[PDB]
Amino acid sequence: AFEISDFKEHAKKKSMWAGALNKVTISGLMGVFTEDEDLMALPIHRDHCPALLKIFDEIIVNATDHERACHNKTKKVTYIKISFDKGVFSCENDGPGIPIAKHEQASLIAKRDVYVPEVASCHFLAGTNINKAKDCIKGGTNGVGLKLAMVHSQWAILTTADGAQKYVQHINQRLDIIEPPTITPSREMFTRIELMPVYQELGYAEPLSETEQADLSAWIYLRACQCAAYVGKGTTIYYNDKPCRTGSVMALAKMYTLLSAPNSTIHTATIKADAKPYSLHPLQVAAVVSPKFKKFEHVSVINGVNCVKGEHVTFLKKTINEMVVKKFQQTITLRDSCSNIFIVIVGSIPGIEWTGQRKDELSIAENVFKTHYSIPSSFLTSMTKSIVDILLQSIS
Amino acid sequence: AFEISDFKEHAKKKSMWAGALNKVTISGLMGVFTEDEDLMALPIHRDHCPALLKIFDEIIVNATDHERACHNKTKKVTYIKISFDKGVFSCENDGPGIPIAKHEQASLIAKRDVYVPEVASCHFLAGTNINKAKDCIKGGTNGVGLKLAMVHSQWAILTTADGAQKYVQHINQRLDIIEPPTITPSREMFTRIELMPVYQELGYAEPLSETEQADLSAWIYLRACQCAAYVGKGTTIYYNDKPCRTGSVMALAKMYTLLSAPNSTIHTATIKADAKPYSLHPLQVAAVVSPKFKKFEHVSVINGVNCVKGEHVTFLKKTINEMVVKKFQQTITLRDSCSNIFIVIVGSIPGIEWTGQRKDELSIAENVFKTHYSIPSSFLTSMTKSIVDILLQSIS
Ligand SMILES: Nc1ncnc2c1ncn2[C@@H]1O[C@H](COP(=O)(O)OP(=O)(O)O)[C@@H](O)[C@H]1O
Ligand SMILES: Nc1ncnc2c1ncn2[C@@H]1O[C@H](COP(=O)(O)OP(=O)(O)O)[C@@H](O)[C@H]1O
Repeated sequence: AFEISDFKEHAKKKSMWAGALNKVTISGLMGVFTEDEDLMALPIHRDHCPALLKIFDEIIVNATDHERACHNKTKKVTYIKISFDKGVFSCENDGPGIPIAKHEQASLIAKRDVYVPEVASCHFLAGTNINKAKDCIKGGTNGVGLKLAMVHSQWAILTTADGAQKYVQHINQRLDIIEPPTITPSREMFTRIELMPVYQELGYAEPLSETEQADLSAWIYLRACQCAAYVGKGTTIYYNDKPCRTGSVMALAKMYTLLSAPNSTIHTATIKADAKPYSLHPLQVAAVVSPKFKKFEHVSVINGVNCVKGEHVTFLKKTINEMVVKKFQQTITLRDSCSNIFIVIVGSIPGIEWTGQRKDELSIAENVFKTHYSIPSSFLTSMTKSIVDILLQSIS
Repeated sequence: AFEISDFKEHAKKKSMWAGALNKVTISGLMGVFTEDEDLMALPIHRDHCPALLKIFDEIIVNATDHERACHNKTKKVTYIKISFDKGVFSCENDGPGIPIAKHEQASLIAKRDVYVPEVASCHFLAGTNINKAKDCIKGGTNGVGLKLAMVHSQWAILTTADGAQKYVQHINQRLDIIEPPTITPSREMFTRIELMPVYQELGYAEPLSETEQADLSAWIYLRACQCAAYVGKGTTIYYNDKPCRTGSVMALAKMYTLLSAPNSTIHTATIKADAKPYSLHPLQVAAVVSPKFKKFEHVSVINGVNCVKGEHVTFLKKTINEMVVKKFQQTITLRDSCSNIFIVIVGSIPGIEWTGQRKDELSIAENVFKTHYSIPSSFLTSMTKSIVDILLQSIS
């Protein structure tokens, strides 16, 4: 009755690692769909497997982490190329590869030669963020993300090149089969992850049905677009070799409001702080205010992660509400004030935590914002004007 | 740069296991405070450490799981006794103890004698729920909760008795020191966990400040009260030897609305399903509708867990909204409809998953509810009456 699991078997069975391991209703699930030349972010009203979307997310975030790590180095990440076709998922970045070197600790443990990329891909609780600096703005921390991808893959190929050498390793059958790597001379420099998920075990058809394929493609496309607003100005994001043309919070904002409120006004702000480390990390905001928005809604990309809850949002909500209360009273709750707002927040916040491995919710003291950050008054004033206009109509 | 962690060190560093490992703002944090003979559930507007509250929760849920496991057995759980004093936390339940027996697998691994309760308390990814039945309604699943308690304890004592024997083991210094157990003859039968958290490392004063102590006590008290509404009718919950007098969703409802809306009307429902396993697990609901409630709010206790998000809520929201739309239109969005509702939902739901180890959000297909459950019409009608009254006032 009292059983002992290993990581591998536990990760295949337990929702704690990446969420539900079958299809469920995911609140606010969205994808990108192409209408003509327009990108449109649209709700996907079908159940999907959270753990499946997470494995994609884990590799995408590994790539955006490498971009942040290299942005102030000589050798940079210039591209992240994400592909999805015939059920196969791939993510490729340039910049320095994963070190092609024996890992001593790992080699002693396994009583054989294990190289760093094998530890990166097959060893649980392992990576370069195990001792994360209080100021680190990478999403990486747990040393788990890539191994979960592997464990939810029927086959996987890791390829990395360090400018001197190339390293190819096959990991198959949910991490049960770790093939010895193939190492050859090379002057290329990149890292590619390629895999086929265990769709059947995760509640999908094999191969994917038409709707499953279209939903997943739309979802991944939108994550790529979110990634492209986050990443530094020297990096291009591709989805199936097409550049993602959403390098700004404005572009995201329009894409999410194209159907609901086209030809609308976009309030913008860069939210800054005076003290390091916060002062290194401005937050870009775009917001739309429309009477045909039903409730408050936000899209957050923080430290490369598409989280759905955090005090960063609350900070904007309350600040806006305070002003909207005043200006309304003069002219004539936190929900009344904000139910017509759709807002996009993109940037880095150092020293945050999370509520789980999935990073759906960031964890922080509200007072970080009160103490350190100010929202430009022009943005507050603009938003208050538009909100109050709408409040004066319904009354009238 | 590429480090390998063990569970122990990882759990002390990483928010994925139990949430933030320092004080942060916790949305909707509440405690129970005594005003005269009245219990009052009140907001705690100070930052607290989520991981700290979780370790309490993990042991409390282990006890409520044992109550569910034994409720249809001959030897039952008749009490759960929760204590908090001088910083020391304890939880004691009767009913069958944890087996006082050598664990063979664990003994081979450690190359010595390890008994089951040591595996229960010190071995990660281990327990009786590793292979959880599709119909299991226990919160337990990960085989991690008790080990996290231990890892966040400067000292801990596990005591269990199986009617023939008693077993006492000390686990100290964040699970670094596992003392050999003391086994003696006994005819008692129970399990007690007693521990002192590492408050300093989690961002509290040592000892606790006045406000820290009062906040934590209020929080634990309220979790005990939540536990008492959940547990079977043969079980009494105690907090510091005082019975928690909240054995019904009505009592919870009043306790949460005593300050905001005393002497108010409580709409009640038992939500049932025709098909097993759902039909075994009725959901008890109490709701209050008041104009001086600012937004929609719920309190959920599901499978013994105080989760803050799930489709169970959404099911009630939408069903209520549909009716409120109709009845309003006749007389003359999902937010308008529901912003005056405060609702309590308590019961078991089989075969759910979660978004993380913390179990803040349950994961399920919305269609489970549409397919299997019906909300009694009298309750829907009552709620619609009260909601529409309030909608006709603001207009007027
Ligand atoms: N695309 C990549 N480029 C460079 N290094 C990578 C890449 N993907 C993964 N890594 C390395 O592999 C380690 C293990 O990855 P993962 O298990 O996802 O852990 P983490 O929590 O650090 O993201 C990372 O910490 C990083 O050092
Ligand atoms: N109070 C208790 N009474 C009986 N058994 C218990 C109790 N607390 C813990 N256990 C046992 O110890 C195991 C390990 O506990 P834990 O690590 O919390 O795992 P789980 O995820 O199963 O709750 C449980 O699965 C259960 O079998």
